[PDB]
Amino acid sequence: GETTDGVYRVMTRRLLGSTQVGVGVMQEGVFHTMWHVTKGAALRSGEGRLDPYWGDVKQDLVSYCGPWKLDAAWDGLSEVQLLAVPPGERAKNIQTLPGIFKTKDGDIGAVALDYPAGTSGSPILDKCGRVIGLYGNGVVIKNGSYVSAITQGKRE
Amino acid sequence: DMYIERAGDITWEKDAEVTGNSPRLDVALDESGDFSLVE
Ligand SMILES: O=C(Nc1ccc2c(c1)CNC2)c1cc(F)c2[nH]ccc2c1
Repeated sequence: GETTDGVYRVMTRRLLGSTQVGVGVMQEGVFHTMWHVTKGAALRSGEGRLDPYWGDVKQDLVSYCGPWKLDAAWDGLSEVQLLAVPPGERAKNIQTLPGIFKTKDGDIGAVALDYPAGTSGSPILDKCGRVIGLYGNGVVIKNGSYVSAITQGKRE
Repeated sequence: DMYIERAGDITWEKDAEVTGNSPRLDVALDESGDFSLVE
């Protein structure tokens, strides 16, 4: 079906009406999203079928039609934009300065913006428009609010 | 059966709404890909 580069909504008709379960990036013929959005299931793009190619539950990522193509990384200093695609609402850029998730295996960038869980898979951008990660996997703080990591895959 | 719909181009927008804080949090990542707060 449609394989043009850009941000896409991931929808389902299993629930009442049409429901948005997540978002994804189409780049170089490859659809990239978070594992918890699709659970590795096949996707439909009009009459076409998108079969999974690579996935990992721990990284919480999955690619369709080919290997992971997104390799840009947060520089640790600059502000970034979350191209949030919320359910029933238009795609909208939100600029923020990321925080840090400190782990036993190193530090990761983290964005602190409040969006429904259906916004998961929405890309995080650098000043050049390059996808430095996806939004949708993080932690719940004392405030009940959500802080998501800047999740990036590996390009081979 | 899940399906996809195009929602826009991937571009940085100058003068976008700037919001959100920059917290430094101690976290752990488990085998299920789930983050948790460490204190
Ligand atoms: O639950 C969320 N994300 C998730 C779900 C299931 C799994 C993982 C992450 C990784 N392992 C399996 C989520 C994502 C968001 F964007 C949110 N915004 C507010 C709340 C919230 C919650």
